[PDB]
Amino acid sequence: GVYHREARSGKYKLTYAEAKAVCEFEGGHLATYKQLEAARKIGFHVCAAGWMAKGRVGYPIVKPGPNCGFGKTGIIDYGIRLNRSERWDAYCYNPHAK
Repeated sequence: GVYHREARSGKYKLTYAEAKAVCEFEGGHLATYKQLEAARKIGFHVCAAGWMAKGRVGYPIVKPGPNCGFGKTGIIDYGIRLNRSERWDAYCYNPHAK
């Protein structure tokens, strides 16, 4: 299944280029919206924005999301942001399960 990751010696210090380095190494691939959705149907709920394939970034949420974005419900990705220079979290994926 999918999982969230954050800096060990900090917090939000992971860029798209970095997220690509740690992953894809073993032939894996960064989690995307399409792949993320399949997880939401399994009760997957994570309120946090992180870089992904094609510089894509988003913070999927079943309903609650005060800290992330502002109210509203359901994923609210902007579809590839130009803030590729700003600092944010990051997501990954592994064939370990699902």
